[PDB]
Amino acid sequence: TMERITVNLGERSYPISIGAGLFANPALLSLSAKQKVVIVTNHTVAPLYAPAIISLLDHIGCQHALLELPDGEQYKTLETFNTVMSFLLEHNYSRDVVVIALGGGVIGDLVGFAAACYQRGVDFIQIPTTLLSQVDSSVGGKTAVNHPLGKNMIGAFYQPKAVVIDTDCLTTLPAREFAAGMAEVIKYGIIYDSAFFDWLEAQMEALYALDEQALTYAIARCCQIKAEVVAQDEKESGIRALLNLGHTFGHAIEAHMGYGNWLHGEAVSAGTVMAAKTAQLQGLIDASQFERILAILKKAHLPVRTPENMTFADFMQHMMRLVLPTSIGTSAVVKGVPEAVIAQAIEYCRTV
Amino acid sequence: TMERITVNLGERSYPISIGAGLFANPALLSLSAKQKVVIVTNHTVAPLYAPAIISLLDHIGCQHALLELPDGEQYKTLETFNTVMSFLLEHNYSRDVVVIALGGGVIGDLVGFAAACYQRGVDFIQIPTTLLSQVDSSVGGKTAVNHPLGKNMIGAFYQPKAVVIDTDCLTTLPAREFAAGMAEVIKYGIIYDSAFFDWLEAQMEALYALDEQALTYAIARCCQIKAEVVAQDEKGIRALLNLGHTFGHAIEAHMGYGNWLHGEAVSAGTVMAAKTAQLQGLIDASQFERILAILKKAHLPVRTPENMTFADFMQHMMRDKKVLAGELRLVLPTSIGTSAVVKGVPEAVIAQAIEYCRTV
Ligand SMILES: NC(=O)c1ccc[n+]([C@@H]2O[C@H](COP(=O)([O-])OP(=O)(O)OC[C@H]3O[C@@H](n4cnc5c(N)ncnc54)[C@H](O)[C@@H]3O)[C@@H](O)[C@H]2O)c1
Ligand SMILES: NC(=O)c1ccc[n+]([C@@H]2O[C@H](COP(=O)([O-])OP(=O)(O)OC[C@H]3O[C@@H](n4cnc5c(N)ncnc54)[C@H](O)[C@@H]3O)[C@@H](O)[C@H]2O)c1
Ligand SMILES: [Cl-]
Ligand SMILES: [Cl-]
Ligand SMILES: [Cl-]
Ligand SMILES: [Cl-]
Ligand SMILES: [Cl-]
Ligand SMILES: [Cl-]
Ligand SMILES: [Cl-]
Ligand code: NA
Repeated sequence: TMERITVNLGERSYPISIGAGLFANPALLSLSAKQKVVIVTNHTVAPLYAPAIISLLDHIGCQHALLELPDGEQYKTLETFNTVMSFLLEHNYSRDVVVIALGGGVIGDLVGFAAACYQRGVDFIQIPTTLLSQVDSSVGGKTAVNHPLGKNMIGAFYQPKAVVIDTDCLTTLPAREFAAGMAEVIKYGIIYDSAFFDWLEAQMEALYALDEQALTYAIARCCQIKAEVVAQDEKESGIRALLNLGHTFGHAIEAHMGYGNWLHGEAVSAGTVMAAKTAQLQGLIDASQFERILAILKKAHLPVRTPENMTFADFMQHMMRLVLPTSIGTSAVVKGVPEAVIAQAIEYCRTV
Repeated sequence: TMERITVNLGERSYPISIGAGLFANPALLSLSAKQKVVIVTNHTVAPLYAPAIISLLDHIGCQHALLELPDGEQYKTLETFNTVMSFLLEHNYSRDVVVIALGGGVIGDLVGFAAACYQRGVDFIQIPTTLLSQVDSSVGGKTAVNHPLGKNMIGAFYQPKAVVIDTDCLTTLPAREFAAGMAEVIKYGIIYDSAFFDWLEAQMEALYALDEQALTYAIARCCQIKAEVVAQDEKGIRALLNLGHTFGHAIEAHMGYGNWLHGEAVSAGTVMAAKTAQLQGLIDASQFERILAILKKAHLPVRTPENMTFADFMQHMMRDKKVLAGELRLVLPTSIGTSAVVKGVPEAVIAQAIEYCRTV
């Protein structure tokens, strides 16, 4: 009772296992008893889910070790990366070591990049534990760390050997974090799959109730969508941009409200609404299409209104090309949208 | 006169251009006006070749910037890597920036790793200015930086868009560094190609006189050989490139930071490996002598350091590497042009080889 997606990358092809109680199936890890595994997680996730993974490794017969990094985006740095390197080196780990990234997107990116650079690359397995990481970190191979002068500017494209997603870990995930992740779930429906959007409209209640079947289906379809978006980009470099719906306006909110105030997903929600209205003002979608987009984000308990104290100037400050929906299920990168239209989109969204 | 070698790696195929006066040909860079370009070099090489390169960028119309890292292996660290990230970020460079690595192997590896990680990968052009970097770094995709607990343990496989080798730059390379480079050129002859070894014996003096034709052929041949070894390793054979490194690292570790150049330790290491091979019957006496003779002709050290005992070698080759008696593993020549990885070489044979090399 679980779905499995296979990301096509030839030699790098891997499986994404998504289901309930998966942390009990040792065969999803694909490891031999001779392999030495190192679980890298943070101080919060460790006591919660490390034990399940640790028991999974003992059944197989693997020799293991645990490394707990400090919890927080402020620690997604080169220094913490170095902590992973130092650890791997002081315990004499070879290029055959298998690294398991157990945690949210912060751990996924940092440990993934750590895995990419150690002796020029060692196998790693993702075990995302936030809704956002499960639907975004699982595909694309992006890994990174921050620099004082810039976020996610140091990194690499590195694929995992496997990705294990047990929908049960979401139960301990804080309400806001879960909602923040729905922003991304909803995004896929808007930009690429009309049928999936309609399904989301009907199953929101069930998703927020943490219905097993609904979660599994939702996460699985997001991973497929992103996998196809990325597969196309290798043929014609351009469609992967579509994944940035709402990020332009969103980034401006986060940047202005101070990082950590608004979660990224909440900022993406309001940005998506602003993008949709911009689309409507440009004639790319109609009134009722906008209303369906607005209504679903509201149903997902996400912010949809322009922040009370952000002026149009504040947005331009961080904004100065946009991803706009062209219907519910289709989108496009639109170039040359007049400031006036953007301004009116921003102002209009104070009424939603 | 110019040789061009295409390194075949599918979508990531790149050209290696080798010749005299290549720094006067802007076409070799494949750049465009207004394209952002950054030259990363060190304080020593900058005043010798940055102006030439900057001249090409100005001709083309590129907006450029220069980063001068400190000269030294001690600086090939993750923090210096961070300094390149900082430099790139303070200039607000996008993924369209082109990074030029101008210098020896230290710059090649570090800037290469920088190019690999900045915004997850930007284009970099490699302009190796030492003989060793020209014949060992131009092919292989290896980039890395050191960690206090391990040399070259943090890095990535990242291919350059192009490699430009202007043989004129060897004119300013210190005699010692040039010779260290030759230890690697000779390496290729010993382990993979008999004809090239013979050719090296015949033209060694021309090479030291910095003959343009000789330099171009020698460096082009080394790049071709490595390109084959590497492509053949994807299908093991690449490990044969470590001829002498075991004995070599023992010398480097014992003698201390930057006392002996890597190529120097490799040369004496190669002679010890060759002798060990002779005693095991893997090569004959005359073959050992041609190896000894060509390394001396290249003005390289070929003897066991006088102040270093057998026990000294063993503490590094065995004790520190957790290699117990009967477990030594060494790449040994099996003739002039072939080699193999040999294990279980008795310590008594290595012991006498080390002793015999005190007076070769
Ligand atoms: N690589 C990619 O393609 C990609 C995509 C999207 C986001 N990201 C990155 O991901 C990061 C954000 O990820 P995030 O949103 O998961 O934040 P996060 O990783 O900080 O996780 C949020 C918080 O929840 C805790 N947590 C995680 N799982 C939990 C659980 N099951 N129960 C209770 N608490 C739990 C963590 O300790 C953390 O405090 C950003 O740095 C972003 O750049 C990367
Ligand atoms: N990536 C690979 O496959 C590979 C292969 C072999 C070595 N390496 C690395 O290369 C590094 C050693 O490289 P190296 O031997 O070139 O040392 P290096 O890069 O330190 O150069 C030696 C010295 O020559 C100076 N120099 C360079 N070009 C000069 C010139 N034209 N004129 C005057 N001075 C010049 C440098 O400033 C330096 O002082 C090591 O860290 C090693 O790990 C990498
Ligand atoms: Cl432990
Ligand atoms: Cl934080
Ligand atoms: Cl508000
Ligand atoms: Cl400058
Ligand atoms: Cl000199
Ligand atoms: Cl060694
Ligand atoms: Cl003999
Ligand atoms: Na032989």
